[PDB]
Amino acid sequence: ENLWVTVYYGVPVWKDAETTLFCASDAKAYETEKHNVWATHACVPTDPNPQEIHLENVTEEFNMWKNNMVEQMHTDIISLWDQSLKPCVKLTPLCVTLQCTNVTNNITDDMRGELKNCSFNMTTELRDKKQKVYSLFYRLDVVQINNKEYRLINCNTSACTQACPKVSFEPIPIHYCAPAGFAILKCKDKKFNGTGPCPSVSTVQCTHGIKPVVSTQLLLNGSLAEEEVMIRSENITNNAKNILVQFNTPVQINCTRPNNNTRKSIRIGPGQAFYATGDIIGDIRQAHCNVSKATWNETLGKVVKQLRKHFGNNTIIRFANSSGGDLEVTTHSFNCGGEFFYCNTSGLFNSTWISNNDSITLPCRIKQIINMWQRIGQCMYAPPIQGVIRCVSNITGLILTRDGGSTNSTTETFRPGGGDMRDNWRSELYKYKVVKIEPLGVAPTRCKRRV
Amino acid sequence: NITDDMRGELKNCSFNMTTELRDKKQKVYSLFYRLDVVQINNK
Amino acid sequence: EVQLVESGGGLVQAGGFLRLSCELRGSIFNQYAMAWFRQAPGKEREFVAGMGAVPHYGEFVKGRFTISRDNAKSTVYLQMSSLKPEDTAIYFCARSKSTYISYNSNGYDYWGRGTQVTVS
Amino acid sequence: EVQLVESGGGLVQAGGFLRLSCELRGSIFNQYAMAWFRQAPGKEREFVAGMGAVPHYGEFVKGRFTISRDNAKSTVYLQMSSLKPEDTAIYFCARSKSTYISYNSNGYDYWGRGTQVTVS
Amino acid sequence: LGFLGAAGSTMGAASMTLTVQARNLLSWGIKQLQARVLAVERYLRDQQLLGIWGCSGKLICCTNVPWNSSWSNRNLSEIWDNMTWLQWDKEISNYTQIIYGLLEESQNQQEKNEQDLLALD
Ligand SMILES: *[C@@H]1O[C@H](CO)[C@@H](O[C@@H]2O[C@H](CO)[C@@H](O[C@@H]3O[C@H](CO)[C@@H](O)[C@H](O[C@H]4O[C@H](CO)[C@@H](O)[C@H](O)[C@@H]4O)[C@@H]3O)[C@H](O)[C@H]2NC(C)=O)[C@H](O)[C@H]1NC(C)=O
Ligand SMILES: *[C@@H]1O[C@H](CO)[C@@H](O[C@@H]2O[C@H](CO)[C@@H](O[C@@H]3O[C@H](CO[C@H]4O[C@H](CO)[C@@H](O)[C@H](O)[C@@H]4O)[C@@H](O)[C@H](O)[C@@H]3O)[C@H](O)[C@H]2NC(C)=O)[C@H](O)[C@H]1NC(C)=O
Ligand SMILES: *[C@@H]1O[C@H](CO)[C@@H](O[C@@H]2O[C@H](CO)[C@@H](O[C@@H]3O[C@H](CO[C@H]4O[C@H](CO)[C@@H](O)[C@H](O)[C@@H]4O)[C@@H](O)[C@H](O)[C@@H]3O)[C@H](O)[C@H]2NC(C)=O)[C@H](O)[C@H]1NC(C)=O
Ligand SMILES: *[C@@H]1O[C@H](CO)[C@@H](O[C@@H]2O[C@H](CO)[C@@H](O[C@@H]3O[C@H](CO)[C@@H](O)[C@H](O)[C@@H]3O)[C@H](O)[C@H]2NC(C)=O)[C@H](O)[C@H]1NC(C)=O
Ligand SMILES: *[C@@H]1O[C@H](CO)[C@@H](O[C@@H]2O[C@H](CO)[C@@H](O[C@@H]3O[C@H](CO)[C@@H](O)[C@H](O)[C@@H]3O)[C@H](O)[C@H]2NC(C)=O)[C@H](O)[C@H]1NC(C)=O
Ligand SMILES: *[C@@H]1O[C@H](CO)[C@@H](O[C@@H]2O[C@H](CO)[C@@H](O[C@@H]3O[C@H](CO)[C@@H](O)[C@H](O)[C@@H]3O)[C@H](O)[C@H]2NC(C)=O)[C@H](O)[C@H]1NC(C)=O
Ligand SMILES: *[C@@H]1O[C@H](CO)[C@@H](O[C@@H]2O[C@H](CO)[C@@H](O)[C@H](O)[C@H]2NC(C)=O)[C@H](O)[C@H]1NC(C)=O
Ligand SMILES: *[C@@H]1O[C@H](CO)[C@@H](O[C@@H]2O[C@H](CO)[C@@H](O)[C@H](O)[C@H]2NC(C)=O)[C@H](O)[C@H]1NC(C)=O
Ligand SMILES: *[C@@H]1O[C@H](CO)[C@@H](O[C@@H]2O[C@H](CO)[C@@H](O)[C@H](O)[C@H]2NC(C)=O)[C@H](O)[C@H]1NC(C)=O
Ligand SMILES: *[C@@H]1O[C@H](CO)[C@@H](O[C@@H]2O[C@H](CO)[C@@H](O)[C@H](O)[C@H]2NC(C)=O)[C@H](O)[C@H]1NC(C)=O
Ligand SMILES: *[C@@H]1O[C@H](CO)[C@@H](O[C@@H]2O[C@H](CO)[C@@H](O)[C@H](O)[C@H]2NC(C)=O)[C@H](O)[C@H]1NC(C)=O
Ligand SMILES: *[C@@H]1O[C@H](CO)[C@@H](O)[C@H](O)[C@H]1NC(C)=O
Ligand SMILES: *[C@@H]1O[C@H](CO)[C@@H](O)[C@H](O)[C@H]1NC(C)=O
Ligand SMILES: *[C@@H]1O[C@H](CO)[C@@H](O)[C@H](O)[C@H]1NC(C)=O
Ligand SMILES: *[C@@H]1O[C@H](CO)[C@@H](O)[C@H](O)[C@H]1NC(C)=O
Ligand SMILES: *[C@@H]1O[C@H](CO)[C@@H](O)[C@H](O)[C@H]1NC(C)=O
Ligand SMILES: *[C@@H]1O[C@H](CO)[C@@H](O)[C@H](O)[C@H]1NC(C)=O
Ligand SMILES: *[C@@H]1O[C@H](CO)[C@@H](O)[C@H](O)[C@H]1NC(C)=O
Ligand SMILES: *[C@@H]1O[C@H](CO)[C@@H](O)[C@H](O)[C@H]1NC(C)=O
Ligand SMILES: *[C@@H]1O[C@H](CO)[C@@H](O)[C@H](O)[C@H]1NC(C)=O
Ligand SMILES: *[C@@H]1O[C@H](CO)[C@@H](O)[C@H](O)[C@H]1NC(C)=O
Ligand SMILES: *[C@@H]1O[C@H](CO)[C@@H](O)[C@H](O)[C@H]1NC(C)=O
Ligand SMILES: *[C@@H]1O[C@H](CO)[C@@H](O)[C@H](O)[C@H]1NC(C)=O
Ligand SMILES: *[C@@H]1O[C@H](CO)[C@@H](O)[C@H](O)[C@H]1NC(C)=O
Repeated sequence: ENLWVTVYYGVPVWKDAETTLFCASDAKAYETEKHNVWATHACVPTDPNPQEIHLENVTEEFNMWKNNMVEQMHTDIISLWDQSLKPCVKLTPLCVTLQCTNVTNNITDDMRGELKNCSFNMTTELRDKKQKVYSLFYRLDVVQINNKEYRLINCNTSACTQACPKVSFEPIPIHYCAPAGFAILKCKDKKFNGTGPCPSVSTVQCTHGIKPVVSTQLLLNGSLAEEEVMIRSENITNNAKNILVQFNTPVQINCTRPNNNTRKSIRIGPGQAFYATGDIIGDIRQAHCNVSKATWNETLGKVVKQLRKHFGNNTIIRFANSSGGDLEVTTHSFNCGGEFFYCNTSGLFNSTWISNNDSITLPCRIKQIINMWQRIGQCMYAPPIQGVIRCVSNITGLILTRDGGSTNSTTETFRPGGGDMRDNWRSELYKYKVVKIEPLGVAPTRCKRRV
Repeated sequence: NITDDMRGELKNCSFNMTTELRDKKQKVYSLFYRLDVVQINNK
Repeated sequence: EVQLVESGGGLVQAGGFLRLSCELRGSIFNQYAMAWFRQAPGKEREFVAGMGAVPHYGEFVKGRFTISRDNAKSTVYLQMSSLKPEDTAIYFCARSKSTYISYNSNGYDYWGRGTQVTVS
Repeated sequence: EVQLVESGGGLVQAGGFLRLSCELRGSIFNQYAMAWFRQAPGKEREFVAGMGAVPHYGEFVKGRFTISRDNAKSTVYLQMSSLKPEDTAIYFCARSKSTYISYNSNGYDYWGRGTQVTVS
Repeated sequence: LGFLGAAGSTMGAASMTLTVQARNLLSWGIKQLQARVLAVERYLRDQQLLGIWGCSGKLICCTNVPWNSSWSNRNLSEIWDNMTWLQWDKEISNYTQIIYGLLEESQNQQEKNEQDLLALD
C-alpha cells in the first residue's frame, strides 16, 4: 500500500484576512445628476440580485467587535466628506464683530433667547464699498465679548467651509462588494448574538442595501431584526462596553421644524455666495418630535424582558435619562432635510420595571454650525432650508450604556448614550465578514507520472 | 546688556496685525535677526 | 498599541500652582477627546476637565482650572491654580471612545496609571 | 437620456406676474445654455430670452422680463412681468448646442413639451 | 452549484466542480485600481507556483514525490468520503511550505534527467 501526493488547484478553502472594498450603487439614480457625498457618478454599477447562494454542512465563527470592514468603512466616510468640502467656500471673511439684539415677533413663551437678530458690515463685490446686511443666528452660534457685541463661536478656534448647496446629506444606500479573489460571507442565524459559530452561513458577492446614518443614540433607519429583540454586547459583565439593542418592530418618529424659514443670498465676493436666514414668516414655534406613547412603552417591555436573561429574573431594571456632558451626547443629533437637530430625550428613558393613543412630545434645539465628528478642528455651516422641514424615520435600535453600580443594590440602571459613531455602522455590518480564498491545496492519492 | 561680540544682530520689531476678528487690529512685537530685515526709505 | 503617559504633579503648597500633561501615543490625536478624572481616597471617580471640540469642567472647578490640547505634540495640559487642600487625590488620564466627552467614567476605554497630587 | 420639464404658467391677468422654469436632467448643466421660445398662433417660433454666460433678450422684451439660471438645482427661471394680451403664446424650453445662444430656432436640439400662457 | 457552492461537502465530491471556484478568481477610484492589480498579481503567483512543478494548467497535477504517513496518518479512503476540505486544510495547515520545497526538487531533478535522456540519441 503506497500512495503519493497531489495538488488540487481551484479548491474551496478560505482564511480570515482583510482588504479594500469598492463601490456598489444602484443605477436607477444615475440619471438624476447628483455629485453629492456617497457618490454614484463615480462607481462600478451594482448587480441586480447578486449571486447569493446558500451553503450546507458549513460552520463559521463571526466576531463583529473586532471586524475590519467597520473600521475600513469609517476611514472611507472620513476621507469622503473632506473631499466633498474642497470645492466649497470658506467663511474667513464672515468672522466680524456683530451688533445683535433679541427678536420678538410675538414670539412664543417656549423660547425667548433662541433667535438673535444680528447685523454686520461686509465686503460687497467691489472691495472699495461695504454693505450693512443682517441675519438671524441661533443662540448657540454666538458668544458675548466685552451690551451687544457677538461673534461666531468658531471664529477663534478654526474657520470652516460652507456646505455646498449642490450636495445633499440624505442617506443613499451603499452596497459593499469584495474584489476578485475574495469573498464576503453572511451569517443567517436568527438567534445570532454577534459572536460565536453561525451554522447557516452563506456567501454573497455583494452586501444588501447599507445606508450609513449619522446619529448618536436611537439610530434611525436601521435593518430590523427578524425576531426576538437582541442584546448584542462584547463583555456584558464589564460596564464600559456599549450595548447595541436592536428590536424587530420599529417605532415611527415624526420630527418637524414649524418655523417658516426664508433663505437670503449675500455675496462674499466675486462668484462667492453666502446664504443666511431672512425674516421668519408667521409665529415662531419650537421644533419638536413625536413618538407613539403606546408602542414605545411596549417596545421597552420587549427590551426589558429580553435583558433579564443576562441579569437574572429578580432584578429591578429601570431606565434613566442621558448622562450629561457634550451637547451632542446628551441629546441625539440626527440629520433631517439638510438641517442638524438636537432633541432632548429625557421623556423616553424615564421609568422603572418590577419583576412581578397619546403621543410623547419632546423639545429640540437646532444649530446652524456643527463641530463635525470627522475631525476635532474643522467645523461646518449648514445653510438654512426654506419652508417647513418635516421628516419621518424608523427608530430600529438603541445604544444603552450600563451604570457601574455596586454588586449589591440589584437595581441596575441603564442610560442612553453613544457618540462613538462607529457603533452606528456596527449594527449594520454585524452579519458580514471578508475572507480570502486559498486554492491549490494538497491531498494524498495514487499516481505515477510517466517518464 | 548685549555682549560685544554682536551688536546689530537682533532687531526688536513691532507691527500691526489682524486679530481673529477681521475688524479689529493688534500691535504685536517680535525679534528678528538682522539678515531678515531691510531698510526702505530712520526705522 | 494604545498607551498614555502623565506628568509629575507632586507636593504643592496650598494656594499654589501646578501643571499636568498626558500624551496620546498609539491612536490618532485628532480623532479622540481626552479628559481627566480624580479619585479621592474612599470615594469613586468623578469628572474634572476634558477637551473635545469645546472645553468642559466639573461643578467644583469654578473656573480655577484651564484645559487645552496641543495638536502638535498630541498632548493635553491642565493649568490648575489655587489648589485647596480638599483637591488632594489621584488624577487619572483617559481617552474617550470618540470626539465627545461624557461625565460618566464608562465613556472611556483607555485609562492611565494615575498621578499623585497632594496639598498641605 | 436628455429630457426637460417645464413649470405651470397658466392664465394670468393682464399686467400681472408669472414665473416659468425648466429643469435639465440628462446632460450636464454647466456645459450647455438654455433659452425660451414662444409660438403665437398662426406664427413661427421666435426668441424670447436665454442665459449662457451673459443674458440675452428679444426685441419685444424691452427689459420687462428677467432670466437667471440656478446652478444648484440645474434649472433656468424666467421672471415674467407686466403681461400684455399680445404676449399670449406657447412658451417652449430648449437647450442650445454648446455654451452659446443663437436667435435662430435651428441652434437647439432638445425642445420641451410647451407651456401654455394666456392673458385676458 | 456556484462560487464555493460545495465547500461543506465531501472533499472527494468537491472535486466534481473545481473550475467554478477557479474561473471566478480573476474577473476611491485608486482603491479599485489597487485591488485589480492585487487580484491579477495573486493569480500570477498561483500559476507560477504550479509552473515550476511538473504541470502548467492541467488543473489536476499529481506528482510522484512520496507521501508521508506521519503528516496525516489517516486512511486514504477514510478522508476522501466524509471529511471536508476546510477541515482537511487545518489538519495539514501546520505542515505547509515544506511539501512545496519537495515538489520543486522532485521536478527540477526530473527535468534534467529528461533533458539528457533526449540528448544521448
Ligand atoms: C429615514 O428614511 C426616511 C424615508 O425616506 C427619510 O425621510 C425622507 O426625508 C427626506 C428629507 O429631505 C425627504 O426628502 C424631501 O421630501 C420633501 C417632501 O416635500 C421634498 O419636498 C424634498 O425635496 C426638496 O429637497 C430636496 C433635497 O435634496 C431637493 O433636492 C429638491 O429639489 C426639493 O428642493 C425632499 O425630497 C424624503 O421624502 C423622506 N422620505 C419619505 C417621505 O419617504 C428620513 O430622512 C431618513 N432618516 C434620516 C435620519 O435621514
Ligand atoms: C530659559 O528661561 C526659562 C524661564 O526662566 C527657564 O525655565 C526655568 O526652568 C527651571 C528648571 O527647568 C525652572 O525651575 C523649576 O521651577 C519649578 C516651578 O515652576 C512651576 O511653574 C512653571 C510655570 O509654567 C511650570 O512650568 C513648572 O513645571 C512648575 O510647575 C520648581 O518646582 C522646580 O523645582 C524648579 O525649581 C524655572 O521655574 C523655569 N523658569 C520659569 C520662569 O518658570 C529655562 O531653564 C531657561 N533655559 C536654560 C537653558 O536655562
Ligand atoms: C412660508 O411663507 C411663504 C411666503 O408667504 C409662503 O409662500 C406662499 O405659498 C402659497 C402657496 O404655495 C402662495 O399662494 C399662491 O400664490 C400664487 C401667486 O403667487 C405668484 O407669485 C409668486 C411670487 O414669487 C410665485 O412664486 C408664484 O408661483 C405665483 O406665480 C397663486 O397663484 C396661488 O393660487 C396661491 O394662492 C403664496 O403666494 C406664497 N407667499 C408669497 C408671499 O408669495 C409659504 O407657503 C409659507 N410656508 C408654509 C409652510 O406655509
Ligand atoms: C433686525 O434688526 C434690524 C434693525 O435693528 C431690522 O431692520 C429693519 O427692520 C424694519 C422693521 O423692524 C424693517 O421694516 C421697515 O419698517 C419701517 C417702519 O417705518 C419702514 O419705514 C421701512 O421702510 C421698512 O419697511 C426694515 O426693512 C429693516 N431693515 C432692512 C434693511 O431690511 C430687521 O428688520 C430686524 N430683523 C427682523 C427679522 O425683524
Ligand atoms: C474662544 O472663545 C471662547 C469663548 O470666550 C473661549 O472660551 C471661554 O474662555 C473664557 C476665558 O478665556 C472663559 O471665561 C471664564 O468663564 C468662567 C465661567 O465658565 C468664569 O468663572 C471665569 O472667571 C472666566 O470668565 C469662558 O468660560 C470660556 N467659555 C465660554 C463659553 O465663553 C475659548 O477659550 C476661546 N479659545 C481659545 C483658544 O482661547
Ligand atoms: C452683473 O452686472 C451686470 C451689469 O450691470 C448685470 O446685468 C445688467 O443688469 C441690469 C439690472 O440688474 C440691467 O439693467 C437693465 O437694462 C435694461 C436695458 O437692457 C433697462 O431697460 C432696464 O430698465 C435695466 O436698467 C442691464 O441691462 C444688465 N446688462 C448690462 C450689460 O448692464 C447682471 O445682472 C449682474 N449679475 C447679477 C447676478 O446680478
Ligand atoms: C454570544 O454567544 C456565544 C455562543 O453563542 C457565547 O459564547 C459562550 O458564552 C458563555 C456564556 O454565555 C461563555 O461561558 C463561553 O465561554 C462562551 N464561549 C465562547 C466560545 O465565546 C457568548 O458568551 C455570547 N456573548 C454574549 C455577550 O451574550
Ligand atoms: C406632536 O404632538 C403634539 C401634541 O403633543 C402636537 O401639538 C398639537 O398639534 C395640533 C395639530 O393640529 C395643534 O392643533 C395643537 O395646537 C398642538 N398642541 C397641542 C398642545 O395639542 C404636534 O402638532 C405634533 N407634531 C407632529 C409633527 O406630529
Ligand atoms: C407620524 O406621521 C405619520 C404620517 O404623517 C402618521 O401615520 C398616520 O397616522 C394616522 C393616524 O390617524 C393614520 O390614520 C395613517 O394611516 C398613518 N399613515 C401612515 C403612512 O403611517 C403617524 O401616526 C405619525 N406619528 C404619530 C406618533 O402620530
Ligand atoms: C429635557 O426635558 C426634561 C423634562 O422633560 C428636563 O428636565 C428638567 O430638569 C430640571 C433639572 O432639575 C428640572 O428643574 C426641571 O423641572 C425638569 N423639567 C420639568 C418639565 O420638570 C431636562 O432638563 C431637559 N433637558 C435639558 C438638557 O435641559
Ligand atoms: C419621569 O417619571 C416620573 C415618575 O417616575 C414622573 O414623575 C411625575 O411627574 C408628573 C409631571 O410633573 C407629576 O405630576 C407626578 O406627580 C410625578 N410623580 C410623582 C410620584 O410625583 C416625571 O414627571 C417624569 N418626567 C417627565 C419629564 O415627565
Ligand atoms: C451534508 O452532509 C449530509 C450527511 O453528512 C449529506 O447527506 C448532505 O447531502 C450534505 N449536504 C449537501 C448539500 O450535499
Ligand atoms: C433678551 O434676551 C435675553 C435672554 O436671551 C434676556 O436676558 C434679555 O432680558 C432680553 N432683552 C434684552 C433687551 O436683551
Ligand atoms: C459699519 O461701519 C460704520 C462706519 O463708521 C460703523 O459706524 C458701524 O458701526 C459698522 N457696523 C457695525 C455693525 O459695527
Ligand atoms: C469582562 O470584564 C471583567 C472585569 O474584570 C473580566 O474579569 C472578564 O475577564 C472580562 N471578560 C471578557 C470576555 O473580556
Ligand atoms: C405676529 O407675528 C407674525 C410674524 O410675521 C405676524 O405675521 C403677525 O401679524 C403678528 N401678530 C400679532 C398679533 O402681532
Ligand atoms: C407599559 O406596559 C406595561 C405592561 O404592558 C404596564 O404595566 C405599564 O404600566 C406600561 N407603562 C406605561 C407608561 O404605559
Ligand atoms: C427566569 O425566567 C425564565 C423564563 O421566564 C426561566 O426560563 C428561568 O428558568 C428563570 N430563572 C430563574 C433563576 O428564575
Ligand atoms: C436628566 O435628569 C436630571 C434629573 O435631575 C437632570 O438634572 C439632567 O439635566 C437631565 N439630563 C438632561 C440631558 O436633560
Ligand atoms: C419602516 O419600517 C417599515 C416596516 O419594515 C417599512 O415599511 C418602512 O418603509 C420603514 N420606513 C422607512 C424605510 O423610512
Ligand atoms: C543700532 O545698531 C546699528 C548697527 O546695526 C548702529 O549703526 C546704530 O548706531 C545703533 N543704534 C541705533 C539707534 O540705531
Ligand atoms: C498701527 O496703526 C496705527 C493707527 O494710527 C498707527 O498709528 C501705528 O503707527 C501702526 N503701527 C505701526 C507699527 O506702524
Ligand atoms: C516524514 O516526517 C518525518 C517527521 O515529520 C521525517 O523525519 C521524515 O523524514 C519524513 N519523510 C518523508 C518521506 O517525508
Ligand atoms: C504547529 O506545530 C508546532 C510544532 O510541531 C507547534 O509548536 C505549533 O503550536 C503548531 N501550530 C498549529 C497551529 O498547529
